[PDB]
Amino acid sequence: TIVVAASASESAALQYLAPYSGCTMGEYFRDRGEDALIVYDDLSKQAVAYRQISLLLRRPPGREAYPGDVFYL
Amino acid sequence: AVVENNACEQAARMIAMKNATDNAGELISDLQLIYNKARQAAITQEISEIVGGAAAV
Amino acid sequence: SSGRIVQIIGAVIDVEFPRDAVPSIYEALKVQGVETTLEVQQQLGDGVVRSIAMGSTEGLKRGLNVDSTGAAISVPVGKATLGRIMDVLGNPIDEAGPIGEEERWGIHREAPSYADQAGGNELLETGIKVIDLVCPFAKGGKVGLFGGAGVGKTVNMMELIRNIAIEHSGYSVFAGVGERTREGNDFYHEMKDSNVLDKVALVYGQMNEPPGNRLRVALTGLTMAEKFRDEGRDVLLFIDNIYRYTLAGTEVSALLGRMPSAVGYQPTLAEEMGVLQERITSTKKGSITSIQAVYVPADDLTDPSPATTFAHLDATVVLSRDIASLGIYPAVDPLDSTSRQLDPLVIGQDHYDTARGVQYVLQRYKELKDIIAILGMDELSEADKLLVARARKIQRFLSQPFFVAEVFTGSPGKYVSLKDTIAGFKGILNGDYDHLPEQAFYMVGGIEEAVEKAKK
Amino acid sequence: SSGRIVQIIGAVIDVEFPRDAVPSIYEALKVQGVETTLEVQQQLGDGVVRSIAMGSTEGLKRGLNVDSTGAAISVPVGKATLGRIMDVLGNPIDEAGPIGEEERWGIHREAPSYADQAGGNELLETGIKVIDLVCPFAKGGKVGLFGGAGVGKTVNMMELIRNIAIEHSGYSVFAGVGERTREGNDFYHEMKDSNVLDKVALVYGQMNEPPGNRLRVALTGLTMAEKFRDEGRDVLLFIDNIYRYTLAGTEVSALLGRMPSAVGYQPTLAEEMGVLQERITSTKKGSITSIQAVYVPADDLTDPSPATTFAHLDATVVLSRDIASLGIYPAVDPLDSTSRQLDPLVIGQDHYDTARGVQYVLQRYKELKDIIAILGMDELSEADKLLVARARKIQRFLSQPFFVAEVFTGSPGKYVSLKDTIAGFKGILNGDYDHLPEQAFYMVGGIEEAVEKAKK
Amino acid sequence: SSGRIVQIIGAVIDVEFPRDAVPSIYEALKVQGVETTLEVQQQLGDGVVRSIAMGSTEGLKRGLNVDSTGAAISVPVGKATLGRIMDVLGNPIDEAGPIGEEERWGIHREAPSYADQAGGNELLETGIKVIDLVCPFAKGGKVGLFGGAGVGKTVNMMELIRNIAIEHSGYSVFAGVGERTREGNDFYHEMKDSNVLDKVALVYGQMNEPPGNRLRVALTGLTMAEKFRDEGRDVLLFIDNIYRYTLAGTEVSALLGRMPSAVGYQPTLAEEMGVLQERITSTKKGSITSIQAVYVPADDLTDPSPATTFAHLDATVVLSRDIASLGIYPAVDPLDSTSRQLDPLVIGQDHYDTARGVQYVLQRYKELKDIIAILGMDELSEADKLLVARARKIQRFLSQPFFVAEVFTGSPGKYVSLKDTIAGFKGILNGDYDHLPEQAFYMVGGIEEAVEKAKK
Ligand SMILES: Nc1ncnc2c1ncn2[C@@H]1O[C@H](COP(=O)(O)OP(=O)(O)O)[C@@H](O)[C@H]1O
Ligand SMILES: Nc1ncnc2c1ncn2[C@@H]1O[C@H](COP(=O)(O)OP(=O)(O)O)[C@@H](O)[C@H]1O
Ligand SMILES: Nc1ncnc2c1ncn2[C@@H]1O[C@H](COP(=O)(O)OP(=O)(O)O)[C@@H](O)[C@H]1O
Ligand SMILES: [Mg+2]
Ligand SMILES: [Mg+2]
Repeated sequence: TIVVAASASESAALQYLAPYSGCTMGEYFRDRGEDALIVYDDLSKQAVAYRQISLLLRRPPGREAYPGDVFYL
Repeated sequence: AVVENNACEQAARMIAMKNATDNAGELISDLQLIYNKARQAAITQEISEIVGGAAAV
Repeated sequence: SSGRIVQIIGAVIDVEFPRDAVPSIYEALKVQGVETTLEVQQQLGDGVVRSIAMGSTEGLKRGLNVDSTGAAISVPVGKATLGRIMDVLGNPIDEAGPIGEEERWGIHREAPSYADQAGGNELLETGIKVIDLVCPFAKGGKVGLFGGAGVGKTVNMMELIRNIAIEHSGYSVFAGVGERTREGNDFYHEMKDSNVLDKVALVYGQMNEPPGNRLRVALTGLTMAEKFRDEGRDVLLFIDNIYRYTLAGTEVSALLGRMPSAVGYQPTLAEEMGVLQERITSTKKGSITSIQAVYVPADDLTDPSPATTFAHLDATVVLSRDIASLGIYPAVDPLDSTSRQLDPLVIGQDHYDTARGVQYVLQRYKELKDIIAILGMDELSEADKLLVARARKIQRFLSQPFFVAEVFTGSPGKYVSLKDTIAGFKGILNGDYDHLPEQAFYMVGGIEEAVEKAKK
Repeated sequence: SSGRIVQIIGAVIDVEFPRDAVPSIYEALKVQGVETTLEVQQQLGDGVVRSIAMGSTEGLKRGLNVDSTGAAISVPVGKATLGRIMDVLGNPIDEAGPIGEEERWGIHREAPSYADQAGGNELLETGIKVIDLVCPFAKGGKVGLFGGAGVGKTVNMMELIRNIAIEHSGYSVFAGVGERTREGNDFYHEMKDSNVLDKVALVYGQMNEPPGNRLRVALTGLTMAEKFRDEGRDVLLFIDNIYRYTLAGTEVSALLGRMPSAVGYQPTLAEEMGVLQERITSTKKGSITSIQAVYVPADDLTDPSPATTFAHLDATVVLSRDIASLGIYPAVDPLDSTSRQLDPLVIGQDHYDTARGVQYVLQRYKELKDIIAILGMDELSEADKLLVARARKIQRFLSQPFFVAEVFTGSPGKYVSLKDTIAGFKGILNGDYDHLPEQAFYMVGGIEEAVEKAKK
Repeated sequence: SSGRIVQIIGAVIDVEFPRDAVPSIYEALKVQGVETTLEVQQQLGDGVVRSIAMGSTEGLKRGLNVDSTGAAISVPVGKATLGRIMDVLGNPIDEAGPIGEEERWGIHREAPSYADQAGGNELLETGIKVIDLVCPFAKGGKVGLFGGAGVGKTVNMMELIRNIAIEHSGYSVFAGVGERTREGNDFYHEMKDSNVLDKVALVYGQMNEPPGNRLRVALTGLTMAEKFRDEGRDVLLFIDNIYRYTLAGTEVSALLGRMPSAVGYQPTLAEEMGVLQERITSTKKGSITSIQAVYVPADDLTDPSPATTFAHLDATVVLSRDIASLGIYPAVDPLDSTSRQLDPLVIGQDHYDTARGVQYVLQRYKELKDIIAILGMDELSEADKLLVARARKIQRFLSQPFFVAEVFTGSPGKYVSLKDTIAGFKGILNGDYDHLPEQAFYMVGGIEEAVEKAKK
């Protein structure tokens, strides 16, 4: 197992990027004819970190103050 | 004795069903207050979201 | 002339052109160096146009030169598009090299005029009991598969494609809008292995693609269907999810400088929907028969998007999460589903009376359910006890094993004809099967298979 | 160098400094004519910084000179803080003279790294039956007492302070964040008269205080506790109300120019909690057992502040207004309350089974509530009636008279061991007490007292 | 001096004036060459003022000249307004020529001061038995009127208009807040036919008028009522619907761009209600008493509009569709209708005991009627059957022939005094009339008239 950590005290940018970093580490095996499994323990916490950055960048809010592109995230 | 007990069963049931009807109304009354609270809360939240988006765009 | 990128924010890009060379609304632009296309959505003023990228912006910078093409996105149309997989820009997304096009059309167009509409009631048989009974489809009519998440929209559409497209003598367009890439691969290999890929044009814009791609994929597929309709042909148009078109507009609306409306939707929800939906129609030259899957956010049919969609369709099929949660498929609500063909003049008095008879029993059972829960079943009249037994049999006789669902159930698929459906429901309403247990009617096909199942 | 107040709006102040002398974020600033302290939150550009006042802003004006101190708010730490009362800035507020400090520490620090963490599974007996049964605590872990207004949060904390100071021999740190000033006076005199005061450090920033004080008092208490943990000591960190740290942040958020999030909260809600919550941990050097009261707005557990707090705790005790309305105290909800220590590998199978059995019984009773409400208990099945009877006894046996509540009630307090707790609930589950009346279990401490209460 | 129109956005118009001639808040402005009036709402600064058109803005353009009038909207007051229909500006909407006015008053003023209030509570004798017994009105009080259409609301208003003028030398004013043009024409003819038109002034703000007109009509009618009060009179102010006054304020607040409050109402909701309701009081010269029809949104009594209005109501009169079917034309419900004046410390022990006695007997009869229906009349005790007989006599004695209802009842009208009302009901409660038939107590007026109607 590879363990990727972005704990509660870390920058909202690191919490927003952690799932993509872990996905990239899993994709290494897929692209080379091997099998991998990935667990995202909380995508709802990744969405809350993305909402923070987006509001501080002054982008217009949506359905529960969440960014317009939270589906595409 | 049997026949009189059957008359008692009918009267007792009349009271049981009156009580059940009254109790149902009380639950309906309590739920309607929770419904009105939810109705008013839904309106305020939507307005905040409309105002919030318009204050950015 | 030439323009410079001045502002990139997400999927939205601003390009500044000479004040004498400002590109038109919906005009396509090309970035120099980077392989990216931008469609003008708004003319802000002072030579600047607001556009949406038809690709990724990770490689874009401020100051990159942009070229005006003088027209809107032009996609290939006609016979060359059959048996091919394409993107929003019409590029081939299969390894079979280039497409031999003899003409390109612009994705943006006017809807057929009021004098060009055509009216027809030819009954189209589907092979599904619930639909053939309460939602009879018509050739050249518009069908909508309304439902939330995980209730059967894709599965039901695949069964229809199989029971109609495979037999259909004419051509067909399949548009995957905001679909899972795995479903697109399974369907492509399915059309290819079934030898039917030769008569089906495939356009795919999945969930991994930029908002602009998911916002125009529906216009690309429809432009190909319109070329075939205008040749005088009969065409089938299948759209995987038309909600993704509305959602892509919501995702980009706020960055386009538009104030939000109710339930955080674009203020142009009804017009953006009408502009697409009015082109999907059967005119006096040829007939487009169309099936659209409509996602219902949080299973709430009152949500602005589903609520604005009903008025555009002839047949409305409603899938219920409460029926699916009881292991009953197809999960069609026979009290919320409706069709313009459910009329005695069009389908006949026997079919119409059988459908209304089934709906009356189910509505009466819906109001007796709470009584049975609190007091119990013995406190009902003899007429009500009999009606509850028949309602539970009708509710199970509407379930059906499908050929496209054998991997999920393990049971073989069945095709029931309209004659068999009417007979089976007329019999249950009459009382010809008041001895068989309710479990005998669950997942069987025609009424004879319920009689055989009961014995075992 | 020296700056000038350029703007004042409530508790927030903007100060302009020379471009070569701009203060860093969190640097402390002092106003020359009043000595009011300001904390820098952000740098706006042009030499302008935005700050929050650590006191009242009434009487301040534009153009006043401001001095930068070159460091963050620094407070005294170590043995000299024991038996003393301090404010947010580390000043003494007990009239006992200056603090004999050897060193001062800034109130902003990074949480300890992943490789300095420590695992605590040693059970900490509380003496309270409900907590020892379904919410077992551990040494060096975090506890949260969730509850609405007037449900028992401060009373349950004062009882935990009393029964945990029986086995603990080290120091304690108490941070009063936005609560009653009378409760701080009552607690100080109680410990002074009981001679317990020389082992406790007290920090206060109550409801009477401006937003800047209420926002930073939590950091000042934690900083002193961190000094004791890093000296290799076992410490108890008690927080009067952690929600007030977040609320003080909401009052100031719009003044800091931030766009609001759901229900008016600051966009930075989860980061502010984590930055404070992560520092409250047991490292390898020392341990910080922490108990925090958590206020629940309008009794809504789904509100963003309470909802974001659950993930930061090892044990969650959820108090309920309904349980309190029936007469039960402490008003803990066994079905909503939980702990990381409720594991067969930590507490043993016997305790785990007793807890699982108690919860199973109450859960079924909750499901039959609506039926009994309309039809009464007499229509239930023989087994159901038996469970409803054991569920009612278990519920009153979870009630306990506290030693900090004999003033409210007059009855004497009770301390119940874990062994007696398990034995009592196991007997009620087995049916060993099916012959006692329900009112023999209410406020009886041990099970033997229920047997002697049943004699009347 | 004069200004110029600078911006037109719907009903909202911005006007620019010289720096030395900016008009005041609430000042009325006149557009040159067009019959359009603008009320100033806000002073934006730099000479520009924001106003709301009191009419249509169709055909207006930027640059038109506008003239200041020096005062707020000023309307005709006094005797000349009786028997006339006027708009919000005081113009005669009836084709009866100019109003013979001697004076004009501005519609905006402060409520009477703390020193101007009357020295106690004085009942207003309506001359209607059910109202004077169960719903006593205080002079200077506010009465809420509840119920549907076709239950006697119009006839009850015409009777009150007749009685204040003939029995107390007073006058009436009717404010049609959001009046329906069809109903406004019907009410004008019904009052002419009933001979009450010369006793009332009619002010109408029709539904098709802009939000500013519907918001100010209540102040125009109130200004005419204030004049009569100063004359030395007791006056009746009828407000057609107080909910439409609240909604007009919500509409105007949204047009001016203000941030909305709870449930979407204007932030000024309580202040706008207080400014209107605090002028309606009993002074040291005269007393304006008001009858206001109340609408409840979504049947929710906790909604901000009902909540705010109920805070200013002294009595609640409920008209019942059931009572009307019985044949009691007044149709006031004696159990649901209430008054704050129904207190022995205000109306004395005798009136209070008589009214509470009538309500107790009528309550018991409503319970006994369900018993008689479910089980039969033979199941009741002798004492209960005697109560049923007195309750029926009381119920019919609550009826009364009105002078405006002679066309419907075929009998002459009656004005019962409070003394005669109390004496009649006290006697029936004590049993002094137990020998008379109940019909003798129907449509008679005072108790001596029941005695004779029984003699024949
Ligand atoms: N007709 C059916 N028979 C059996 N299972 C079905 C059927 N329709 C749906 N399901 C179940 O649900 C899934 C299909 O959902 P899908 O058609 O993808 O729904 P949607 O498109 O509405 O999200 C299958 O994987 C299966 O588990
Ligand atoms: N016997 C009791 N045990 C616990 N709490 C009680 C009891 N009786 C009433 N409560 C009330 O609980 C209050 C303290 O809890 P709470 O109001 O939630 O704490 P806080 O002060 O922090 O807001 C007490 O002051 C007390 O009045
Ligand atoms: N006092 C009354 N005496 C006799 N009939 C009445 C009386 N009050 C109401 N009615 C009957 O009820 C009808 C409607 O009364 P009205 O005052 O016009 O109620 P609304 O204004 O709501 O329509 C009248 O036309 C008449 O038939
Ligand atoms: Mg799908
Ligand atoms: Mg407290």
